[PDB]
Amino acid sequence: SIVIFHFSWKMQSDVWGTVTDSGVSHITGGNFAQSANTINGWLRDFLWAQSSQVIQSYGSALSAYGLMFLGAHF
Amino acid sequence: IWLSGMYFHGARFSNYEGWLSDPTHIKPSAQVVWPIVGQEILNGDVGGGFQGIQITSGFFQLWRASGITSELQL
Amino acid sequence: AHVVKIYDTCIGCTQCVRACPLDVLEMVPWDGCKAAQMASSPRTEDCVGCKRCETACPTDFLSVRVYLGNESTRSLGLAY
Amino acid sequence: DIAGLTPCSESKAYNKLERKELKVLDKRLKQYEPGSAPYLALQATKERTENRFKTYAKQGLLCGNDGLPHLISDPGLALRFNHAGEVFITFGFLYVAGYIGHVGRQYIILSKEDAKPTDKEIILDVPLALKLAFQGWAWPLASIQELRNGSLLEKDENITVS
Amino acid sequence: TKLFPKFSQGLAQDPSTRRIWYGLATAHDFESHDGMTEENLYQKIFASHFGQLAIIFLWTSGNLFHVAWQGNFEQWVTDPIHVRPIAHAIWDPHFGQPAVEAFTRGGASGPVNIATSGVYQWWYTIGLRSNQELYVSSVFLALVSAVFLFAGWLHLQPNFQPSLSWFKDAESRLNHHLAGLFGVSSLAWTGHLVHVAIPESRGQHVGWDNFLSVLPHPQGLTPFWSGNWAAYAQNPDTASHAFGTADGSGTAILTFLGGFHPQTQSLWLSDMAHHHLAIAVLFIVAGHMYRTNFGIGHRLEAILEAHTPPAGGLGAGHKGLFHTVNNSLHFQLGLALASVGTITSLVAQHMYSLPPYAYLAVDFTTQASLYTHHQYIAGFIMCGAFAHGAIFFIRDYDPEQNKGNVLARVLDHKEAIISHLSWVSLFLGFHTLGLYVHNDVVQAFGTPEKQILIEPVFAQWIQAAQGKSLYGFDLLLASSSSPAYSAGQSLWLPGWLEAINNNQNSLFLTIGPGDFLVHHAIALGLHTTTLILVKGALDARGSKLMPDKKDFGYSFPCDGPGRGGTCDISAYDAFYLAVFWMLNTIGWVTFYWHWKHLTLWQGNVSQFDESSTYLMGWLRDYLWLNSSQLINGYNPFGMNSLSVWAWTFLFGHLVYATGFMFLISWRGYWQELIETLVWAHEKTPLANLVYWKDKPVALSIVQARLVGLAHFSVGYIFTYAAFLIASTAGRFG
Amino acid sequence: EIGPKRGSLVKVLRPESYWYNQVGKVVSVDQSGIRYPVVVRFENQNYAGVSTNNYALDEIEEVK
Amino acid sequence: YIHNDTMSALGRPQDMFSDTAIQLQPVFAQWIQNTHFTAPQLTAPNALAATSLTWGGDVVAVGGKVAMMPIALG
Amino acid sequence: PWKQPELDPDTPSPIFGGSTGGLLRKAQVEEFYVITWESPKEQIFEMPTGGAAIMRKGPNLLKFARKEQCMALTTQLRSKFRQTPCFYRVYADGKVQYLHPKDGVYPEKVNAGRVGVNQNMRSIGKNVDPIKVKFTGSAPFEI
Ligand code: CLA
Ligand code: CLA
Ligand code: CLA
Ligand code: CLA
Ligand code: CLA
Ligand SMILES: CC1=C(/C=C/C(C)=C/C=C/C(C)=C/C=C/C=C(C)/C=C/C=C(C)/C=C/C2=C(C)CCCC2(C)C)C(C)(C)CCC1
Ligand SMILES: CC1=C(C/C=C(\C)CCC[C@H](C)CCC[C@H](C)CCCC(C)C)C(=O)c2ccccc2C1=O
Ligand SMILES: CCCCCCCCCCCCCCCCCC=O
Ligand code: SF4
Ligand code: SF4
Ligand code: SF4
Ligand SMILES: [Ca+2]
Repeated sequence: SIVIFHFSWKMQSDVWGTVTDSGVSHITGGNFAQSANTINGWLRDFLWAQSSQVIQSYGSALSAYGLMFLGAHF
Repeated sequence: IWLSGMYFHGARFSNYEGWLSDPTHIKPSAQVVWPIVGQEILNGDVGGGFQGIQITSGFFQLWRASGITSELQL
Repeated sequence: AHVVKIYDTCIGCTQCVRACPLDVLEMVPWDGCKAAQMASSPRTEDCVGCKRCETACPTDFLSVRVYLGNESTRSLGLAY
Repeated sequence: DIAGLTPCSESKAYNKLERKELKVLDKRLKQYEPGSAPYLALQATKERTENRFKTYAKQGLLCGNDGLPHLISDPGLALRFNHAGEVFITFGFLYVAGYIGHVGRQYIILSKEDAKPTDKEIILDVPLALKLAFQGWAWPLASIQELRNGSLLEKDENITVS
Repeated sequence: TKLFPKFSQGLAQDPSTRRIWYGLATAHDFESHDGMTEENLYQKIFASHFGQLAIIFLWTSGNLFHVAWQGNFEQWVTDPIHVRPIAHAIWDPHFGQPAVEAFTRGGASGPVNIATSGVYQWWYTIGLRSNQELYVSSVFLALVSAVFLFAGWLHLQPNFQPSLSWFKDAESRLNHHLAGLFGVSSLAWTGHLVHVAIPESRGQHVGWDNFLSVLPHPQGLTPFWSGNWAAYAQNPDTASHAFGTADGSGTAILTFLGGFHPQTQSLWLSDMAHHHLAIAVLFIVAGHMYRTNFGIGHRLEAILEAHTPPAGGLGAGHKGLFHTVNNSLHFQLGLALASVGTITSLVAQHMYSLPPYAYLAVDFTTQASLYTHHQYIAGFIMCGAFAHGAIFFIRDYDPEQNKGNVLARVLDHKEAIISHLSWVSLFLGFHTLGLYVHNDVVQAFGTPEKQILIEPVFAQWIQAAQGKSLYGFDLLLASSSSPAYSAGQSLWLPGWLEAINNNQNSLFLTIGPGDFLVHHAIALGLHTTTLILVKGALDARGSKLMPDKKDFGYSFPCDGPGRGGTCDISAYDAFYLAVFWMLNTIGWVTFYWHWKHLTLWQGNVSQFDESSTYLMGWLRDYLWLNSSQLINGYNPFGMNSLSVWAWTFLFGHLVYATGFMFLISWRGYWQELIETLVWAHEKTPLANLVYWKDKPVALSIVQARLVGLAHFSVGYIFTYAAFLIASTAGRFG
Repeated sequence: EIGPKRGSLVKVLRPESYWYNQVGKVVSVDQSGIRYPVVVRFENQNYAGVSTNNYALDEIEEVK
Repeated sequence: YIHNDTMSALGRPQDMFSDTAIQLQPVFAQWIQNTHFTAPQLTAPNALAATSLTWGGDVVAVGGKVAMMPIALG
Repeated sequence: PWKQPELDPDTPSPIFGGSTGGLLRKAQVEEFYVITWESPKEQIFEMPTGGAAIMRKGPNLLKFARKEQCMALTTQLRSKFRQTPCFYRVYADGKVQYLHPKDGVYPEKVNAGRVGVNQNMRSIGKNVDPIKVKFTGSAPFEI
């Protein structure tokens, strides 16, 4: 679980994103180096900062992921 | 049997032909849900005049790598 | 150590003496069953408490009981 | 108009919500051709939404302060007004539940009167189960007639430690 | 042979670490100590009681001292709405530059922490107004604590130790506890309310230097000895009346006004005096019921023997119950814990609805912390009551003494009782979970109208029967022609109706379809915890899988892996399993309370009412939305006052996760691991010089369950306390 | 001769047995003066797995 | 991690294991990344470039989105 | 047996490489056990402390730290090679104690030469309750 968490956050904060004429902008704010040193950084900038899509997923096309999210917790 | 099922689903219930002409704008999809209790919302608009469950298996990219144009080959 | 007891509802099948892995129980002669033998436990200080005798007991309820108590170096199974 | 609620026929929140859903579904109609399969699917979903709102309303169902229909469950309070249908008809579940219980109890008693009733549990006796399933339509009559005769319980033949 | 477990030679002769751990576990089980008689047992209990009283008074004395030294009590009295209470000062050499700058709040010169105990409002309400009165009262409480400690030692001496019959005397104990401890103390409290609390609330300073020269009422006892008792309720305090000065004050003392105070939002101080006075008269007149050494009174044994219905409804009735209760200590302990655990919850339910302290409804963190604290305390005490009932059934229940009575009669159908509890729990669980999942799926398919919403027509009917005219039920106390409305129409009904009709306080909050499901969830948790505890108490002395369980004690590991396996078969194990359900039930009731008040305090009462039906709405609008400021205590851009709460919020998570280790992993794996470490330390150079005095061994099975439960409960408590105080303190006052 | 008829179903009266108030078939009754000579056999197995046990003469009652 | 948590909570961000404060750099992996990047010039002459763009310096992007960008280690 | 065979030294111990699980500081400070048996041929057995060892012909003697290890090796030799072993308990001072078989026949036989101990002539379930044995230090089963 820690291995896949490290992969997802590192890719989203240092590789993936979109390139424009004035540089490349990552998916997140590029906060892998300044927020991974603390445990509160993970719980705040990874699990809480992300998962907002899973949380606000009701009524959308990916509505089954919120149901799968709550169901998996049970 | 599972591999044949994935090929048959990509042949009949997918949008591989639409994704083949626009791989950078249409999202992959190879599963359509029947409208029983609600459930129309899951059939998300994936683009290309088709609506279904967006798949993340990479079967379309694999079918692109070894030449496969129509659905008759699938 | 632990306290082992053998009640009179014993049938003398000699299964607890075979299941004991520390040579605690024995079979003494008796005159109250068909086999004319009843179990006993002279080496109670060597009881470890694995309760294999209770699983080997076939009568209902068990004729042998292992009541756990104080622990010593022998009853704790320590090899150091 | 009881418990401080109001009929779904005269609530602004009910109509506001109806228009909200009809609008979010209509926003997806512009992304497709006016005569294809996604267009037909979206049109069918819109018709079902309009029918459901009409069906949910004008049927005595009432909502409260948010347009969501509320349900009255007290008998008497649901009988003095036209609200008996929403939840007081518990007899449907009671009928199906008693049907299941009577069929299972009849299969357990009849199968026990046979040598070794165990393998009859892992390997069902399908002609006996199908016959017992279609014979329990009048289950409350059999339950009241099996209670007065004392053939429903046991006196004192139970594995107890009390 | 060591000498640390002085009370047990068996553990004293243990050559392992098990002697140390167990030496701290059975230290209070006086009933199973080496060479202990009934008289010695009762005398030891009488001493430990005094020790507990001494530490309680010392703790409250220390609280008064700390608030008088660092708290801004004098600054809080002049402005009880804007300023925040101060608990104590913070001295930490580990603090940095920004921690010292950010921890200074409440108008202080150094770093301090705001108090959530709510003692400032309590002291300001009872009459304490200076920073010196807390000082002198703190030294007085320390003095009375010292006296209790001396009294406990005094009674542990020859020619001063009480006998066994003195302990086994219920008539005089009940007479003195109902007359002196419950009645005289209440009479003294209403005397303080009428002599100090009432004049201090009207600006008239009354202290030890002038209370003998200021009369509480103008009439001055003249009506108490005359047929004019209503003179003490002539002019009550008007609406436009400040709680600090005499602007709009009155001269009445024993009034009867329903509702609250217009400025402090608390009950009238001239009503609590009347309340405590009526309670004092009732308790004093009730304390002369039993027969002491006189020619009047009642006999408890005679009442119990006379209470037996004819036609064999209960068989022997209550015959032998007097000797069963008086001869046993766990029965009395279970009854006392049940009563205390019930009234603790009663205190929690009445303090939030009817605030008794001035400016308590304004303090939002104090109310939440006080409610959560009292509810968790009540849950733990309620679990202890059933635990001691199981201990009673195993240790001191002789079946030959009370044959055929109600105690032996309820034991005959324990299977019926346990089975019906199982049915109720299964019903509530299946249906509450099904309704929640149905509303959740229907809400997830983009259709909220489809979700099932049940209006609580029974609790709404009760609220309409008590005065709330929002639902529309034309019933008594809400009508104008009912006999209950005309009765009391001139006594307390206008103030009570004015307080219950307002939608801003917490007195009888407006319920809806979202409270129905949560109330059913609360019912499910209560019936399940009761099922586990009642089953562990009734099946404590035997079962069909193990009939001689009563001969094995109360807390044993198992009875081997035979007969299918007997893991967690003792009553201790049953209580252990019930602690988790108690924690879950209290967590559900506190989540409900905090969310309803969290949505009422911010004027967004329509948020919870429409978003509390589905569990995703609970997880999003309650756990995810209210946790935005808590986790932002310390980020790479600095820190703030909430950082300490943010730290303990994660500290609780770590304690919880460590408890899961002792709960999942069992002793045998760890025993082999410890053996390998022993070989390592013995065959290693330069470290083999030292050696352990006691052989290292793994924790026992029962000990592992206890440590895991302690880690689980500590994490569960610390995490929620951090989130509650941070989420409330972070966005409110 | 002293015990019940061999092959007759009886009821167990031992209050601490797994077959209390149950019905078991008597397989044999010993005639040597032992404490528990009536040996019975039950259709349902106990928690240990056995299906037969021997009871005394006083803890054996006729079925219903 | 717990030390960085306590150092950030106590208001002392200069005493934590981070890139700004007291650091720990993975010099072995940084050297291997450099070796793989400059490897097709001396120890792989027939190879056109590095076997991957994980340690390179040329970010590739298809459709505006980043495909494989160089990865840095801290 | 007919006489307690006194344990004697200078017995050929089995060939075995150095193991790791055995004879710690307790085997010297407190006590340890020793098992002797007679082998009729040359075989390879499994020690209850690690790998496998061979069986030297003639007498055989092994030393262990726990009685359970000697009992485990005893049952292994009795059920896999049909032998008749016997073990002793050596105390710290050097006092040898015969341990198995004490009567010398086997512990699962009768032999009519041993008196029963720790037996209750009552059946389990007829024991009195915890309340009756209060402050008596004794227990229902002990009574
Ligand atoms: C008008 C005739 C009358 C009636 C109706 C009663 C009625 C009663 N008498 Mg009384 N009595 C009468 C005449 C009468 N008496 C006369 C003429 C005399 C002689 C003077 C007495 C003398 C007498 C004595 C001395 C006593 C009674 C008692 C009682 C009460 C209990 C009787 C009983 O068997 O318990 C009920 C039978 C049971 C089997 C109890 C059932 C328990 C249930 C099933 C538990 C279910 C709980 C479950 C969790 C519920 C869920 C609800 C949820 C909210 C939790 C009962 C209400 C006894 C009493 O005072 O008790 C209060 C008592 O000791 N009577
Ligand atoms: C048809 C068989 C049958 C019948 C008549 C009953 C009847 C009863 N059960 Mg029960 N039960 C059953 C099967 C059955 N059960 C099975 C298979 C299980 C294991 C999952 C349980 C587990 C169970 C528990 C844990 C409890 C009960 C309880 C009860 C009593 C309360 C009412 C209730 O509905 O509880 C609920 C019943 C269930 C949740 C079981 C539902 C599962 C289905 C209906 C069983 C499938 C039966 C099968 C289709 C029959 C075969 C048909 C045949 C033609 C082949 C009641 C007398 C409660 C009690 O103690 O008494 C007060 C209780 O706590 N039951
Ligand atoms: C009238 C004489 C008298 C008085 C005043 C007392 C007083 C006391 N006895 Mg005693 N006793 C007496 C006679 C008396 N006894 C006699 C004559 C006998 C012999 C027959 C005994 C035998 C006896 C024994 C054996 C024991 C006591 C004990 C105690 C102490 C009880 C513990 C306690 O403080 O709880 C305080 C109780 C209250 C304050 C009232 C109850 C509180 C309820 C729950 C309501 C809460 C009030 C309110 C809501 C909260 C407001 C506070 C909040 C604002 C902070 C107490 C100080 C126990 C002891 O040793 O000390 C612990 C004990 O073991 N007594
Ligand atoms: C009026 C209150 C009261 C009293 C007088 C007793 C008295 C007794 N209890 Mg009891 N009990 C109570 C309430 C009470 N209990 C409650 C509320 C519960 C529910 C939690 C229990 C549950 C309970 C059980 C399950 C058992 C007893 C047992 C006993 C008996 C001996 C064990 C003992 O006390 O040694 C002292 C025990 C200890 C010193 C252990 C202390 C470790 C605590 C629990 C952990 C502290 C948490 C943590 C470290 C806090 C630090 C946080 C950190 C961040 C700083 C004894 C007669 C035992 C018994 O009957 O004997 C077999 C038994 O097994 N009690
Ligand atoms: C135990 C909790 C629970 C309950 C009470 C409900 C209840 C309901 N759900 Mg729900 N649901 C649940 C759990 C639950 N659900 C869970 C856990 C999930 C997630 C898997 C869902 C997911 C879900 C979805 C997706 C939907 C529902 C829907 C519904 C509604 C369907 C009504 C219906 O089935 O038509 C009628 C069914 C019948 C008539 C069955 C016929 C049975 C026989 C043939 C007839 C009975 C005999 C008859 C009455 C004659 C008897 C005579 C008598 C008078 C004597 C209903 C109010 C649907 C809805 O419309 O929402 C409102 C729907 O969309 N549910
Ligand atoms: C195990 C056991 C035990 C314990 C037990 C317990 C724990 C119990 C409990 C319980 C509980 C915890 C209970 C509770 C209760 C309460 C109640 C039951 C109540 C009441 C009342 C009423 C009836 C009321 C009424 C009213 C009024 C008067 C006013 C207002 C209105 C109303 C209606 C509300 C012991 C030790 C003994 C031993 C035996 C066994
Ligand atoms: C790790 C582990 C051990 C080993 C744990 C040990 C040996 C604990 C001792 C390690 C140190 C000494 C603990 C530190 C002690 C505390 C910090 C303070 C305790 C002091 C209080 C009594 C005041 C077990 O013995 C065990 C037993 C049964 C199930 C699971 C487990 C288990 O998981
Ligand atoms: C599982 C038993 C059947 C196995 C053989 C399946 C034969 C299927 C052959 C392909 C059938 C395709 C039919 C598609 C019809 C619609 C064409 C439009 O795309
Ligand atoms: S518990 Fe184990 S060591 Fe003790 S007598 Fe039974 S089998 Fe032997
Ligand atoms: S196993 Fe039980 S019945 Fe058999 S000899 Fe041992 S104690 Fe007796
Ligand atoms: S608690 Fe441990 S020893 Fe006891 S039965 Fe369970 S697994 Fe076996
Ligand atoms: Ca003052």
